[PDB]
Amino acid sequence: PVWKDADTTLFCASDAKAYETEVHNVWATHACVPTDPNPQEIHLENVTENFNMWKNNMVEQMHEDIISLWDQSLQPCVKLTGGSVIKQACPKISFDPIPIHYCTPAGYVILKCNDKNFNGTGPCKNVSSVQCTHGIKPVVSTQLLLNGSLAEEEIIIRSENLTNNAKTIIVHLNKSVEINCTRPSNDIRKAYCEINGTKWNKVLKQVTEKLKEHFNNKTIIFQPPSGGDLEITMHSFNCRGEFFYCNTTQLFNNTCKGCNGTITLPCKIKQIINMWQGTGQAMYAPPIDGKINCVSNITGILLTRDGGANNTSNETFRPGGGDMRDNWRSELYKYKVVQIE
Ligand SMILES: N=C(N)N1CCC[C@H]1C(=O)N1CCN(C(=O)N2C[C@H](CO)C[C@H](C(=O)Nc3ccc(Cl)c(F)c3)C2)CC1
Ligand SMILES: *[C@@H]1O[C@H](CO)[C@@H](O)[C@H](O)[C@H]1NC(C)=O
Ligand SMILES: *[C@@H]1O[C@H](CO)[C@@H](O)[C@H](O)[C@H]1NC(C)=O
Ligand SMILES: *[C@@H]1O[C@H](CO)[C@@H](O)[C@H](O)[C@H]1NC(C)=O
Ligand SMILES: *[C@@H]1O[C@H](CO)[C@@H](O)[C@H](O)[C@H]1NC(C)=O
Ligand SMILES: *[C@@H]1O[C@H](CO)[C@@H](O)[C@H](O)[C@H]1NC(C)=O
Ligand SMILES: *[C@@H]1O[C@H](CO)[C@@H](O)[C@H](O)[C@H]1NC(C)=O
Ligand SMILES: *[C@@H]1O[C@H](CO)[C@@H](O)[C@H](O)[C@H]1NC(C)=O
Ligand SMILES: *[C@@H]1O[C@H](CO)[C@@H](O)[C@H](O)[C@H]1NC(C)=O
Ligand SMILES: *[C@@H]1O[C@H](CO)[C@@H](O)[C@H](O)[C@H]1NC(C)=O
Repeated sequence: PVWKDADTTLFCASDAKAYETEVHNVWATHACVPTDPNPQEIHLENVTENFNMWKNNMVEQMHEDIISLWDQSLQPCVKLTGGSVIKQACPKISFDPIPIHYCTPAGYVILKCNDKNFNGTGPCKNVSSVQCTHGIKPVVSTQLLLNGSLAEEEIIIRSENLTNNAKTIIVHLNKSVEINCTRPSNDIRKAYCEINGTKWNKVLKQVTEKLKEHFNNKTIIFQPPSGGDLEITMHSFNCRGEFFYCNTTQLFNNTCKGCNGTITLPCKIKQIINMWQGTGQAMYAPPIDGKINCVSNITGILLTRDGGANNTSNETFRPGGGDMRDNWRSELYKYKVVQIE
């Protein structure tokens, strides 16, 4: 059993259904093979390996897959890019992400870190090997990570470098909080998301506790994003093919008193989007008729820390995504590819 750190082209595997018209199944049918019928996980005795989730080529490869998936599935009525405009066809699609497995070809293996407290960087003491990752749903979103896996013990704070304020922080929850979003059947663009504020505020208290530990028992304060475009100032995500933008100010107010019922976030279905794939603008068709509803699990939070305040008494955090690679990272963090030397 000898190996060395290496990079290589992965392949993908899924349980896509060949009869399904849903666009993730369509994509997986022709670009992935069926998932491993008998997956095998070999434990490595007294092996210690070093991982680095911020420098992991698997993330880059998943990003390209999802870009390609979106480019052949959600085609927009009009793409505006670098001076050129292109009008295409934009029929309403069936959209519901499915888990994708990433798998190494012959000569390579995936090492899997099984330390329950692992924060993404540093040495792992409980390593296994696998031919494929577990199945990861490629959920595109900002501010909140949805429908992901949970941390197994305590809330985990993940950052390439906590001291650097421009480094995005990933909070990995150990308890999911449901967010239930609805555009009622009968303003067709107006919608809302319902969160159990009791559940949310309690989990958010535990996040502050955890952030305290890393920040010298200082005063932890949350605040809405300090400007930017709507995809970053709002919790943005796609629901049955429709782009939802949800004001999360009520989630990131430190108030929490008589605040512990249901939190209704005001939302909008937008037709003009600032693409996350490549720089540009895409215009999609107005929303389908009827009740549009998505019930998801908040499994993590994307946070950006306010810079320039070392001699202040407190650290403020704001929600902030946009770089979808961090979404992939929050699930690939325990994997790394190695060449069997
Ligand atoms: N891809 C690579 N390799 N890179 C290199 C560094 C920068 C990045 C890059 O090159 N790019 C990233 C995206 N790019 C933007 O421009 N973004 C700015 C935009 C606000 O202006 C929002 C964008 C958004 O998150 N969109 C969004 C849309 C729908 C949903 Cl559902 C959603 F969750 C999110 C972020 C351009 C290319
Ligand atoms: C290591 O991880 C394995 C999962 O592969 C699990 O049995 C447990 O969390 C750990 N056990 C040992 C013996 O390290
Ligand atoms: C992650 O754990 C390593 C220990 O190997 C430590 O050096 C690093 O600072 C930790 N990072 C965070 C964000 O806790
Ligand atoms: C949401 O989380 C619950 C428990 O936290 C889990 O049983 C359920 O499968 C999750 N749903 C999705 C869609 O991931
Ligand atoms: C989640 O982690 C926090 C510490 O970050 C801990 O206080 C809490 O009890 C944990 N909850 C579960 C269900 O593991
Ligand atoms: C982390 O960021 C701080 C501030 O930007 C920097 O001074 C420090 O050297 C960084 N640490 C590493 C290991 O890069
Ligand atoms: C989600 O909210 C809608 C409208 O508020 C409601 O009709 C539906 O039953 C809710 N679903 C769940 C699973 O809570
Ligand atoms: C909200 O969550 C709490 C604790 O998780 C639960 O006890 C309560 O019943 C929930 N409220 C509603 C309206 O479901
Ligand atoms: C979100 O709602 C708050 C309160 O209604 C408002 O002040 C804020 O400007 C809203 N955010 C955006 C991006 O519109
Ligand atoms: C999360 O998973 C549920 C259950 O599979 C699905 O109905 C929902 O639309 C998903 N949410 C997102 C944003 O993909």
